[PDB]
Amino acid sequence: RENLRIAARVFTPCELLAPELENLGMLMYRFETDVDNPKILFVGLFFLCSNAFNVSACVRTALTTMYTNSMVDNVLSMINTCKYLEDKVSLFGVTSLVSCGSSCLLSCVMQGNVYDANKENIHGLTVLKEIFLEPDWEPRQHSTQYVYVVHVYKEVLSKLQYGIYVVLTSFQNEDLVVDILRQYFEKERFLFLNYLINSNTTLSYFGSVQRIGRCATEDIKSGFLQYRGITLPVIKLENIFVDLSEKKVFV
Amino acid sequence: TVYCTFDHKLSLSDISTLCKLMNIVIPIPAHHHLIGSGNLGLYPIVSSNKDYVHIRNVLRTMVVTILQKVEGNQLVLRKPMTGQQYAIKNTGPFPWEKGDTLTLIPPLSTHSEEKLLKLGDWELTVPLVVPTAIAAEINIRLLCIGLIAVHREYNEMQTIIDELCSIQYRDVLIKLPDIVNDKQSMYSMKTACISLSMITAMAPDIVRTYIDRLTLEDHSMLLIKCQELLSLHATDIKDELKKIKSVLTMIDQINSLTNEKTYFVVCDVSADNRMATCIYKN
Amino acid sequence: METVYCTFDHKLSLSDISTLCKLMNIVIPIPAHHHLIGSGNLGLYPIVSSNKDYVHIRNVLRTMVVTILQKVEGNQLVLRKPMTGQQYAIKNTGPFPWEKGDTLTLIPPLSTHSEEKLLKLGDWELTVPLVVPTAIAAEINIRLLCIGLIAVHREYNEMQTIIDELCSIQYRDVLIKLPDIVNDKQSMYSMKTACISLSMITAMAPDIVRTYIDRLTLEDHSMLLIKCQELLSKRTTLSTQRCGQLHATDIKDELKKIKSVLTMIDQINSLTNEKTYFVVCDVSADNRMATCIYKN
Amino acid sequence: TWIRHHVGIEKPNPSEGEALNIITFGGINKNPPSILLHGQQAICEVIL
Amino acid sequence: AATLVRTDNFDVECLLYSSRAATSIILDDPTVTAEAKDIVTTYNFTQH
Amino acid sequence: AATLVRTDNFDVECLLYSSRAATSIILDDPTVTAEAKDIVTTYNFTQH
Repeated sequence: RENLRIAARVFTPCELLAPELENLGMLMYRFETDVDNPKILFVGLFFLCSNAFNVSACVRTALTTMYTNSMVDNVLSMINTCKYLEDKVSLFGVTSLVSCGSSCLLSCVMQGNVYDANKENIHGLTVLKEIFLEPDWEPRQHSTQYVYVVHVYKEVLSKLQYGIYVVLTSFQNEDLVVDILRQYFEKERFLFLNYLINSNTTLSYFGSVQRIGRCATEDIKSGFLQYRGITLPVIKLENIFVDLSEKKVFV
Repeated sequence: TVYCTFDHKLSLSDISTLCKLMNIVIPIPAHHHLIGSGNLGLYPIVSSNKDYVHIRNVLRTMVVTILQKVEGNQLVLRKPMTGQQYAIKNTGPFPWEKGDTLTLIPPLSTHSEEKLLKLGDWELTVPLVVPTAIAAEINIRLLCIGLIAVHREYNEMQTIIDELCSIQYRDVLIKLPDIVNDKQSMYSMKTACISLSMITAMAPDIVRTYIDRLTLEDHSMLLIKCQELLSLHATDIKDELKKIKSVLTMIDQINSLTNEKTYFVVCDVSADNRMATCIYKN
Repeated sequence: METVYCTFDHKLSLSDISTLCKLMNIVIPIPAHHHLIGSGNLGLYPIVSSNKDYVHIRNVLRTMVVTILQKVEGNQLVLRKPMTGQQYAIKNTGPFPWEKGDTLTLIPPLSTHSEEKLLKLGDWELTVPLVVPTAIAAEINIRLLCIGLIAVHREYNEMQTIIDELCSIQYRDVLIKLPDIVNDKQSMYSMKTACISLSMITAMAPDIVRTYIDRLTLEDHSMLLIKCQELLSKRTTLSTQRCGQLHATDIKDELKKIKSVLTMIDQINSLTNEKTYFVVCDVSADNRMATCIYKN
Repeated sequence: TWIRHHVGIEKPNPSEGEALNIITFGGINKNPPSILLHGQQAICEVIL
Repeated sequence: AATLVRTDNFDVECLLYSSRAATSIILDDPTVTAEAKDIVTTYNFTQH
Repeated sequence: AATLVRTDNFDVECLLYSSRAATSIILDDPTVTAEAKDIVTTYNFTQH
């Protein structure tokens, strides 16, 4: 037969993937570690949207109660003790085939549409409803939109707080997208023009945008996830041709 | 595949001109399987203020296609896929050395009128294809015209523009007349101004010393020209790495200003250099 | 068409065929002009050590066509060029280990003249760009720039140990020593255009931004004006003492300053970015080859 | 400022030359009026 | 003084008469084409 | 005194000779590869 989708088999300890072992289609992050036995360690999108600053306190504590164990506490401490975020953790792809063994096996899609095998029930990317926004001239302009993930930092007088945005746009051109994003993000940008001089932590930018891939306009549908009864509003993209590109930073 | 239909019968001179014009990128905004006379080309925007940077921004927004197989009034436009090989006929007055990256630029208005199409208050405005080097050169000139025209003098705006505007790249003289001086250069200079302030505040101690140390050791004549423009270090090395990384990122930002997205990558060029093959789409 | 056949000038020794069979998957940059000889315009031998600038090296390595070895015939090299978005296989050349999901890129080889020089067929040799992860590419770029800046510098009694601390890097328990030592200039790469251009940018920035910010703030900008006052006043707290010319500048002077400072950035366009030539999906056993996908 | 205050316009109408000239390209950033009863209206003006 | 002008749009149902055989219609056999993406195949019928 | 050097470009035709059967060539049977697309089905083929 025929497939044409690019996957990767994945081993990750089962503590970190608490609702993401149940709802197929999630962003996954690579977190390299100075500990040599788990050199790479894989991170849920919602697991890092915990300490994202965009998320309100109700949603944050709700998914923290979805995300409370010792291993996750140590990993969040490691993530916070990392200086910046975006090149100690990294974008990796989209979840499919949770196995849930002892050390659980995950397939993950690099390119193409999200399906395990036999092409029944082609899954979709699941984005938290708080963490996305579409800054554009006309929303849902004519047809299919490119989905990007933006990491944006913030500095509340002690430390750095990262923030996870997802933009949906008709614009393919990265220059046009960073030009509309500076118009969206100018305020905290000037706050970082104050901060990055006095800072000694090795970072050089305000945020960075990276393409996930294509979506379809009529395939955006609302909903919620629930794990242990915690209703959590999400916006489910349905069919996604995953097309990763390079990180493009902006100051 | 996007089929174009003009709803108006064309003559044998028109079909001869389109046979001459076969295999050329035309941008469309529509993204349908059908387009007509109204959305084809760049004429449905070049009546609104004729601003070069405005055409450049919406031309960044456009969706590009390739002309193919004109059967009379019907006109095939292939939507060319990512990284595949395609044949392009050129329109920019250039010699087109192979292997360079190509961008897509608004049409620089030559003094001679176009012979492409003019039919019923509708022309076929085709944007040009240029190398990325001269594209970035034009974008430098745009930003520079705004930097000068924010400053105000009398009978000096013309003195800057007539010297600056006529440029030469590969034995070709082009020029860009009637700049409206919109604030487009002011924003796209404003982030440059921000980034140059950051280069000032974040530039290390090694580097502006490195001029004076290099000059006081040795000399070269281009270094003397750079001197004309111009006129303890006890283990802080991780701070030096961070400061040089920040300065490099600011230079990446100001480069991303003047940069234009490369739309084609050339492999094979005909001897006439009217058609060339590419393997790229963004 | 899809592939490319290169023909060597001379016959191949038994050890040379054994070397090609050891190297049966590798990236090879080829220029756009299709030279059918297997000794000219392949492996970038004709570009380094004949026309050396390290901005020219980075520029040409960005612009060359990457093409991977597939099979070695009795006389010819079969070289398949990658299609974007498809899978290929790369045998591992760089010293630094590959892990899954890593973005790969091509840096110029740290060309110490103690290497084994994989082929050496009558004054012609083969040097490949190093396939390396992207954070490493940024780090090696910054370390080489630091060495090229402080190498010209005089009368530091700590110069040998600070060049040692620059040349020592470590990433996932694999150390390498940077060959930019005390300027033997074996291949120092000399980076002179790069360092002069960086110092022209860090040189021309404050007075051009001063000539702009001294103009047109009768409206409330209040987002750039006072911000740039703070930005200029941190680094240069004592601003414009002797004044040099005592503020008699030309419109054409500011024109030339702006044009030069914007030209030098597009000159250092090569050290601006690094592109992800490969995104490795999985890594094979023992870290000797890896199946990846091709991008850019 | 006094003319705008008497004719009832928001005092920050400029935004970096009309949102970097996309309000030169023209469009809607405002919420359209929250209550509506009869649809569309637009009344032009000639002085006499 | 002032001549304020205004336009108003109306919902109008509006009938048509035509004499018989007023215009002729020529039509091809409809053409079938297919585009095989990785998860769907889009079939397209065009008719001139 | 002064000696002045000059490059001059020339287009030269070259006569060519070969023996009775100088090389022997080996020709593949050509293999018609039928590429299918939406409109044009380009049937590219090669000879080795």
